[PDB]
Amino acid sequence: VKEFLAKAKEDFLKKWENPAQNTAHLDQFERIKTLGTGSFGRVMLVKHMETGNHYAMKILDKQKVVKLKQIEHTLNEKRILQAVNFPFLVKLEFSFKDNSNLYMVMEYVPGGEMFSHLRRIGRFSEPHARFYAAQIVLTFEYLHSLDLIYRDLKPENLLIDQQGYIQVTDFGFAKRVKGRTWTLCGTPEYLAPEIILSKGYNKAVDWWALGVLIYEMAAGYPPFFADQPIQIYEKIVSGKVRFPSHFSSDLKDLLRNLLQVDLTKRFGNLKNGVNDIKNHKWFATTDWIAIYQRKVEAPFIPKFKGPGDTSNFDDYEEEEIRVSINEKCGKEFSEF
Amino acid sequence: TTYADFIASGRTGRRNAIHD
Ligand SMILES: N[C@H](COc1cncc2nc(-c3ccncc3)ccc12)Cc1c[nH]c2ccccc12
Repeated sequence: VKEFLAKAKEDFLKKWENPAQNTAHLDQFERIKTLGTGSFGRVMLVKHMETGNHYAMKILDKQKVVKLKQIEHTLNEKRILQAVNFPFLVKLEFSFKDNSNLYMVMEYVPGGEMFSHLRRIGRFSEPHARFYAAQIVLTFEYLHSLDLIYRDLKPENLLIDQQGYIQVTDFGFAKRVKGRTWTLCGTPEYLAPEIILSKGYNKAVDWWALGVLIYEMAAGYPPFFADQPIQIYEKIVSGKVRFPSHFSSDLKDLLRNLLQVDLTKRFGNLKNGVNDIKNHKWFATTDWIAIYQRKVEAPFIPKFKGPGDTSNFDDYEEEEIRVSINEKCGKEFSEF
Repeated sequence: TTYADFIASGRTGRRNAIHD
Protein backbone atom coordinates (compact mmCIF):
# COMPACT_ATOMS: atom_id res chain seq x y z
CA VAL A 1 0.00 0.00 0.00
CA LYS A 2 2.31 2.76 1.26
CA GLU A 3 4.81 1.49 -1.32
CA PHE A 4 2.00 1.54 -3.89
CA LEU A 5 0.35 4.90 -3.24
CA ALA A 6 3.70 6.65 -3.64
CA LYS A 7 4.30 5.21 -7.09
CA ALA A 8 0.73 6.34 -7.82
CA LYS A 9 1.42 9.87 -6.59
CA GLU A 10 4.30 10.30 -9.05
CA ASP A 11 2.23 8.86 -11.86
CA PHE A 12 -0.73 11.13 -11.07
CA LEU A 13 1.49 14.16 -10.56
CA LYS A 14 3.19 13.69 -13.89
CA LYS A 15 -0.11 13.50 -15.78
CA TRP A 16 -1.58 16.27 -13.62
CA GLU A 17 1.19 18.76 -14.56
CA ASN A 18 1.05 18.23 -18.34
CA PRO A 19 -2.57 17.09 -19.01
CA ALA A 20 -3.50 15.83 -22.47
CA GLN A 21 -5.76 17.69 -24.91
CA ASN A 22 -7.61 17.37 -28.21
CA THR A 23 -7.20 13.61 -28.41
CA ALA A 24 -9.94 13.08 -31.02
CA HIS A 25 -12.85 14.59 -32.94
CA LEU A 26 -16.59 14.19 -32.59
CA ASP A 27 -16.91 12.92 -36.16
CA GLN A 28 -14.67 10.00 -35.23
CA PHE A 29 -17.47 8.51 -33.12
CA GLU A 30 -20.91 7.15 -33.86
CA ARG A 31 -23.90 8.18 -31.73
CA ILE A 32 -26.01 5.32 -30.43
CA LYS A 33 -27.96 6.13 -27.26
CA THR A 34 -28.33 8.51 -24.30
CA LEU A 35 -27.40 6.67 -21.10
CA GLY A 36 -28.01 9.70 -18.91
CA THR A 37 -29.11 13.31 -18.99
CA GLY A 38 -29.06 16.36 -16.78
CA SER A 39 -28.14 19.89 -15.77
CA PHE A 40 -25.79 21.13 -18.49
CA GLY A 41 -25.12 17.90 -20.40
CA ARG A 42 -25.91 14.32 -21.39
CA VAL A 43 -23.92 11.11 -21.80
CA MET A 44 -24.23 8.95 -24.86
CA LEU A 45 -23.22 5.39 -25.70
CA VAL A 46 -20.96 5.96 -28.69
CA LYS A 47 -19.00 3.80 -31.15
CA HIS A 48 -15.44 4.60 -32.27
CA MET A 49 -15.00 3.53 -35.91
CA GLU A 50 -11.25 3.18 -36.39
CA THR A 51 -11.22 0.53 -33.67
CA GLY A 52 -14.88 -0.45 -33.46
CA ASN A 53 -14.91 0.08 -29.68
CA HIS A 54 -17.61 1.64 -27.51
CA TYR A 55 -17.38 4.44 -24.98
CA ALA A 56 -19.70 6.67 -23.03
CA MET A 57 -19.28 10.24 -24.19
CA LYS A 58 -20.00 12.97 -21.67
CA ILE A 59 -21.07 16.06 -23.57
CA LEU A 60 -20.94 19.45 -21.82
CA ASP A 61 -22.72 22.52 -23.19
CA LYS A 62 -20.14 25.25 -22.73
CA GLN A 63 -22.79 28.00 -22.43
CA LYS A 64 -24.93 25.93 -20.10
CA VAL A 65 -21.83 25.43 -17.99
CA VAL A 66 -21.09 29.17 -17.89
CA LYS A 67 -24.66 29.98 -16.75
CA LEU A 68 -24.51 27.53 -13.85
CA LYS A 69 -21.07 28.86 -12.92
CA GLN A 70 -19.41 25.48 -13.33
CA ILE A 71 -16.43 26.52 -15.45
CA GLU A 72 -13.99 25.85 -12.62
CA HIS A 73 -15.51 22.47 -11.76
CA THR A 74 -15.56 21.28 -15.38
CA LEU A 75 -11.84 22.04 -15.68
CA ASN A 76 -11.16 20.10 -12.50
CA GLU A 77 -13.17 17.17 -13.87
CA LYS A 78 -11.08 16.80 -17.03
CA ARG A 79 -7.77 17.58 -15.37
CA ILE A 80 -8.16 15.19 -12.47
CA LEU A 81 -9.76 12.53 -14.66
CA GLN A 82 -7.03 12.31 -17.26
CA ALA A 83 -4.38 12.34 -14.54
CA VAL A 84 -5.97 9.59 -12.37
CA ASN A 85 -5.85 5.83 -12.71
CA PHE A 86 -7.31 3.03 -10.54
CA PRO A 87 -9.08 -0.37 -10.93
CA PHE A 88 -12.41 1.11 -9.90
CA LEU A 89 -12.39 4.39 -11.84
CA VAL A 90 -13.71 4.91 -15.36
CA LYS A 91 -10.85 5.47 -17.78
CA LEU A 92 -10.98 8.74 -19.68
CA GLU A 93 -9.78 7.68 -23.14
CA PHE A 94 -10.46 10.90 -25.05
CA SER A 95 -11.36 14.54 -24.52
CA PHE A 96 -11.83 17.47 -26.86
CA LYS A 97 -14.07 20.40 -27.77
CA ASP A 98 -15.50 22.35 -30.66
CA ASN A 99 -17.44 25.53 -31.16
CA SER A 100 -20.23 24.48 -28.75
CA ASN A 101 -19.27 21.54 -26.56
CA LEU A 102 -16.76 19.92 -24.25
CA TYR A 103 -16.21 16.20 -24.72
CA MET A 104 -15.01 13.45 -22.46
CA VAL A 105 -15.11 9.99 -24.00
CA MET A 106 -14.99 7.45 -21.19
CA GLU A 107 -14.85 3.69 -21.20
CA TYR A 108 -18.29 2.09 -21.58
CA VAL A 109 -19.65 0.26 -18.51
CA PRO A 110 -22.22 -2.16 -19.90
CA GLY A 111 -23.57 -2.93 -16.41
CA GLY A 112 -25.71 0.12 -15.76
CA GLU A 113 -26.12 2.21 -12.61
CA MET A 114 -25.94 0.71 -9.13
CA PHE A 115 -28.96 2.90 -8.38
CA SER A 116 -30.95 1.16 -11.12
CA HIS A 117 -30.27 -2.21 -9.44
CA LEU A 118 -30.67 -1.27 -5.76
CA ARG A 119 -34.13 0.16 -6.52
CA ARG A 120 -35.52 -2.72 -8.62
CA ILE A 121 -34.00 -5.15 -6.09
CA GLY A 122 -34.83 -3.12 -2.99
CA ARG A 123 -31.84 -3.60 -0.70
CA PHE A 124 -28.59 -5.55 -0.64
CA SER A 125 -27.43 -8.33 1.64
CA GLU A 126 -24.74 -7.09 3.93
CA PRO A 127 -22.23 -9.29 2.10
CA HIS A 128 -23.30 -7.58 -1.15
CA ALA A 129 -23.34 -4.05 0.28
CA ARG A 130 -19.98 -4.63 1.97
CA PHE A 131 -18.47 -5.83 -1.33
CA TYR A 132 -19.24 -2.51 -2.95
CA ALA A 133 -18.37 -0.42 0.12
CA ALA A 134 -14.89 -1.93 0.28
CA GLN A 135 -14.21 -0.92 -3.28
CA ILE A 136 -15.49 2.60 -2.69
CA VAL A 137 -13.30 2.40 0.44
CA LEU A 138 -10.04 1.69 -1.39
CA THR A 139 -10.88 4.14 -4.17
CA PHE A 140 -11.28 6.79 -1.50
CA GLU A 141 -7.88 5.78 -0.16
CA TYR A 142 -6.38 6.26 -3.61
CA LEU A 143 -8.13 9.61 -4.24
CA HIS A 144 -7.44 11.18 -0.86
CA SER A 145 -3.82 10.05 -1.11
CA LEU A 146 -3.53 12.43 -4.08
CA ASP A 147 -5.09 15.42 -2.26
CA LEU A 148 -8.32 14.73 -4.11
CA ILE A 149 -11.84 15.08 -2.68
CA TYR A 150 -14.47 13.28 -4.81
CA ARG A 151 -17.42 15.19 -3.28
CA ASP A 152 -20.27 13.55 -5.20
CA LEU A 153 -20.75 9.93 -4.24
CA LYS A 154 -24.19 8.43 -4.88
CA PRO A 155 -25.66 5.21 -6.32
CA GLU A 156 -26.63 7.18 -9.41
CA ASN A 157 -22.90 7.52 -9.92
CA LEU A 158 -21.57 3.98 -9.41
CA LEU A 159 -21.59 1.78 -12.51
CA ILE A 160 -21.20 -2.04 -12.62
CA ASP A 161 -18.75 -3.58 -15.14
CA GLN A 162 -19.01 -7.13 -16.53
CA GLN A 163 -17.23 -8.67 -13.59
CA GLY A 164 -19.73 -7.05 -11.20
CA TYR A 165 -17.46 -4.35 -9.72
CA ILE A 166 -17.86 -0.59 -9.21
CA GLN A 167 -16.73 2.10 -11.66
CA VAL A 168 -16.88 5.52 -10.05
CA THR A 169 -17.91 8.20 -12.54
CA ASP A 170 -18.84 11.88 -12.37
CA PHE A 171 -15.80 13.84 -11.21
CA GLY A 172 -17.65 17.10 -11.70
CA PHE A 173 -16.90 18.01 -8.09
CA ALA A 174 -13.56 16.22 -7.84
CA LYS A 175 -11.07 18.82 -6.67
CA ARG A 176 -7.36 18.67 -5.75
CA VAL A 177 -7.32 20.35 -2.33
CA LYS A 178 -4.83 20.42 0.54
CA GLY A 179 -6.68 21.94 3.48
CA ARG A 180 -10.16 23.42 3.98
CA THR A 181 -12.47 24.13 1.04
CA TRP A 182 -15.90 25.82 1.05
CA THR A 183 -17.36 25.09 -2.37
CA LEU A 184 -20.97 24.06 -1.39
CA CYS A 185 -21.95 21.11 -3.56
CA GLY A 186 -22.95 17.48 -3.96
CA THR A 187 -26.29 15.67 -3.77
CA PRO A 188 -28.58 16.56 -0.85
CA GLU A 189 -29.11 13.23 0.94
CA TYR A 190 -25.35 12.62 0.99
CA LEU A 191 -24.27 16.08 2.07
CA ALA A 192 -22.01 16.04 5.11
CA PRO A 193 -23.01 18.17 8.10
CA GLU A 194 -20.08 20.57 7.64
CA ILE A 195 -20.99 21.21 4.02
CA ILE A 196 -24.54 22.25 4.83
CA LEU A 197 -23.48 24.21 7.93
CA SER A 198 -21.21 26.29 5.68
CA LYS A 199 -18.13 25.84 7.89
CA GLY A 200 -15.39 24.80 5.50
CA TYR A 201 -14.56 21.13 5.35
CA ASN A 202 -12.13 18.50 4.15
CA LYS A 203 -11.99 14.89 3.01
CA ALA A 204 -14.04 14.05 6.14
CA VAL A 205 -17.08 14.50 3.92
CA ASP A 206 -16.05 11.73 1.52
CA TRP A 207 -16.34 9.30 4.46
CA TRP A 208 -19.67 10.65 5.63
CA ALA A 209 -21.02 10.21 2.11
CA LEU A 210 -19.56 6.69 2.25
CA GLY A 211 -21.45 5.88 5.38
CA VAL A 212 -24.55 7.17 3.63
CA LEU A 213 -23.97 4.95 0.61
CA ILE A 214 -23.63 1.75 2.71
CA TYR A 215 -26.74 2.61 4.71
CA GLU A 216 -28.73 2.94 1.49
CA MET A 217 -27.23 -0.21 -0.03
CA ALA A 218 -28.11 -2.22 3.11
CA ALA A 219 -31.49 -0.64 3.92
CA GLY A 220 -33.14 0.21 0.62
CA TYR A 221 -33.44 3.86 1.60
CA PRO A 222 -31.32 6.82 2.84
CA PRO A 223 -30.85 7.48 6.59
CA PHE A 224 -31.89 11.03 5.81
CA PHE A 225 -34.72 11.64 3.37
CA ALA A 226 -37.84 13.79 2.96
CA ASP A 227 -39.77 15.54 0.20
CA GLN A 228 -37.77 18.75 0.15
CA PRO A 229 -34.03 19.45 0.65
CA ILE A 230 -34.45 21.81 3.61
CA GLN A 231 -36.20 18.97 5.43
CA ILE A 232 -33.32 16.62 4.72
CA TYR A 233 -30.48 18.98 5.67
CA GLU A 234 -32.40 19.43 8.93
CA LYS A 235 -32.22 15.69 9.53
CA ILE A 236 -28.51 15.43 8.82
CA VAL A 237 -27.38 18.22 11.15
CA SER A 238 -29.80 16.94 13.80
CA GLY A 239 -27.57 14.04 14.60
CA LYS A 240 -30.23 11.36 14.97
CA VAL A 241 -29.91 8.23 12.86
CA ARG A 242 -32.30 5.27 13.05
CA PHE A 243 -31.31 1.76 11.92
CA PRO A 244 -33.54 -1.11 10.67
CA SER A 245 -33.99 -4.39 12.51
CA HIS A 246 -31.92 -6.46 10.08
CA PHE A 247 -28.72 -4.45 10.46
CA SER A 248 -26.17 -6.64 12.20
CA SER A 249 -24.54 -5.30 15.35
CA ASP A 250 -21.19 -4.62 13.69
CA LEU A 251 -22.78 -2.72 10.80
CA LYS A 252 -24.82 -0.44 13.08
CA ASP A 253 -21.41 0.19 14.68
CA LEU A 254 -19.37 1.10 11.57
CA LEU A 255 -22.25 3.30 10.47
CA ARG A 256 -22.54 5.16 13.79
CA ASN A 257 -18.90 6.25 13.52
CA LEU A 258 -19.07 7.29 9.87
CA LEU A 259 -22.30 9.24 10.24
CA GLN A 260 -20.50 11.09 13.01
CA VAL A 261 -21.31 14.80 13.15
CA ASP A 262 -18.27 15.30 15.38
CA LEU A 263 -15.47 15.27 12.79
CA THR A 264 -12.79 14.72 15.47
CA LYS A 265 -14.48 11.42 16.12
CA ARG A 266 -15.45 10.45 12.56
CA PHE A 267 -13.93 7.22 11.24
CA GLY A 268 -11.62 8.24 8.43
CA ASN A 269 -10.56 11.72 9.50
CA LEU A 270 -8.93 10.15 12.55
CA LYS A 271 -5.36 9.52 13.63
CA ASN A 272 -5.22 6.06 12.00
CA GLY A 273 -6.60 7.28 8.70
CA VAL A 274 -8.48 4.79 6.56
CA ASN A 275 -7.38 1.76 8.55
CA ASP A 276 -10.03 2.57 11.14
CA ILE A 277 -12.29 1.54 8.25
CA LYS A 278 -10.29 -1.41 6.88
CA ASN A 279 -9.86 -2.81 10.40
CA HIS A 280 -13.46 -2.65 11.59
CA LYS A 281 -15.43 -5.69 12.77
CA TRP A 282 -17.99 -5.38 10.01
CA PHE A 283 -15.09 -5.59 7.52
CA ALA A 284 -13.04 -8.44 9.03
CA THR A 285 -14.37 -10.90 6.41
CA THR A 286 -12.91 -8.57 3.78
CA ASP A 287 -9.55 -9.24 2.11
CA TRP A 288 -8.62 -5.77 0.85
CA ILE A 289 -5.85 -7.19 -1.34
CA ALA A 290 -8.21 -9.64 -3.00
CA ILE A 291 -10.53 -6.76 -3.87
CA TYR A 292 -7.91 -4.51 -5.42
CA GLN A 293 -7.02 -7.44 -7.69
CA ARG A 294 -10.63 -8.06 -8.81
CA LYS A 295 -10.28 -11.67 -7.67
CA VAL A 296 -13.11 -11.69 -5.14
CA GLU A 297 -16.44 -13.37 -5.94
CA ALA A 298 -18.69 -10.74 -7.48
CA PRO A 299 -22.03 -11.20 -5.62
CA PHE A 300 -23.93 -9.98 -8.67
CA ILE A 301 -22.88 -10.33 -12.31
CA PRO A 302 -24.93 -7.82 -14.33
CA LYS A 303 -25.16 -9.55 -17.67
CA PHE A 304 -25.72 -7.87 -20.99
CA LYS A 305 -26.68 -9.66 -24.24
CA GLY A 306 -23.99 -8.21 -26.51
CA PRO A 307 -21.63 -5.22 -27.03
CA GLY A 308 -23.79 -2.14 -27.39
CA ASP A 309 -26.63 -3.80 -25.50
CA THR A 310 -28.11 -1.23 -23.15
CA SER A 311 -30.98 -3.04 -21.48
CA ASN A 312 -29.39 -2.02 -18.17
CA PHE A 313 -29.80 1.73 -18.74
CA ASP A 314 -33.10 3.62 -18.76
CA ASP A 315 -34.36 5.42 -21.86
CA TYR A 316 -34.01 9.12 -22.62
CA GLU A 317 -35.46 11.23 -25.41
CA GLU A 318 -32.63 11.39 -27.95
CA GLU A 319 -31.60 14.98 -28.62
CA GLU A 320 -29.38 16.59 -31.26
CA ILE A 321 -25.75 17.65 -31.15
CA ARG A 322 -25.54 21.05 -32.84
CA VAL A 323 -22.34 23.11 -32.85
CA SER A 324 -22.75 26.84 -33.67
CA ILE A 325 -20.81 28.30 -36.58
CA ASN A 326 -18.89 30.32 -34.01
CA GLU A 327 -16.69 29.44 -31.05
CA LYS A 328 -18.73 29.99 -27.88
CA CYS A 329 -16.65 30.14 -24.70
CA GLY A 330 -13.06 30.35 -25.87
CA LYS A 331 -10.89 31.65 -23.04
CA GLU A 332 -13.30 30.38 -20.41
CA PHE A 333 -12.28 26.86 -21.52
CA SER A 334 -8.90 27.45 -23.16
CA GLU A 335 -7.24 24.68 -21.16
CA PHE A 336 -9.77 21.93 -21.70
CA THR B 1 -42.78 1.23 7.59
CA THR B 2 -39.89 3.55 6.75
CA TYR B 3 -39.53 1.66 3.48
CA ALA B 4 -43.16 2.53 2.70
CA ASP B 5 -42.71 6.23 3.48
CA PHE B 6 -39.70 6.22 1.17
CA ILE B 7 -41.63 5.03 -1.91
CA ALA B 8 -44.49 7.54 -1.44
CA SER B 9 -41.86 10.26 -1.36
CA GLY B 10 -40.79 12.06 -4.50
CA ARG B 11 -37.13 11.33 -3.83
CA THR B 12 -36.98 7.74 -5.01
CA GLY B 13 -35.83 8.69 -8.47
CA ARG B 14 -32.46 9.78 -9.79
CA ARG B 15 -31.49 12.52 -7.34
CA ASN B 16 -29.98 15.65 -8.95
CA ALA B 17 -26.94 17.45 -7.52
CA ILE B 18 -26.97 20.94 -6.01
CA HIS B 19 -24.89 23.76 -7.48
CA ASP B 20 -25.42 27.43 -6.72
N1 LIG C 1 -26.00 12.23 -11.75
C1 LIG C 1 -25.84 11.84 -13.14
C2 LIG C 1 -24.38 12.07 -13.52
O1 LIG C 1 -24.04 10.94 -14.27
C3 LIG C 1 -22.74 10.83 -14.80
C4 LIG C 1 -21.68 11.78 -14.66
N2 LIG C 1 -20.43 11.61 -15.19
C5 LIG C 1 -20.13 10.48 -15.90
C6 LIG C 1 -21.11 9.46 -16.10
N3 LIG C 1 -20.86 8.29 -16.79
C7 LIG C 1 -21.81 7.28 -17.00
C8 LIG C 1 -21.36 6.07 -17.77
C9 LIG C 1 -20.02 6.01 -18.21
C10 LIG C 1 -19.57 4.89 -18.92
N4 LIG C 1 -20.38 3.83 -19.21
C11 LIG C 1 -21.66 3.88 -18.78
C12 LIG C 1 -22.19 4.97 -18.06
C13 LIG C 1 -23.11 7.45 -16.48
C14 LIG C 1 -23.41 8.63 -15.75
C15 LIG C 1 -22.43 9.65 -15.55
C16 LIG C 1 -26.87 12.62 -14.01
C17 LIG C 1 -26.51 14.03 -14.43
C18 LIG C 1 -26.87 15.17 -13.73
N5 LIG C 1 -26.39 16.28 -14.36
C19 LIG C 1 -25.71 15.89 -15.49
C20 LIG C 1 -25.05 16.68 -16.44
C21 LIG C 1 -24.40 16.05 -17.53
C22 LIG C 1 -24.41 14.63 -17.66
C23 LIG C 1 -25.08 13.82 -16.70
C24 LIG C 1 -25.75 14.47 -15.57
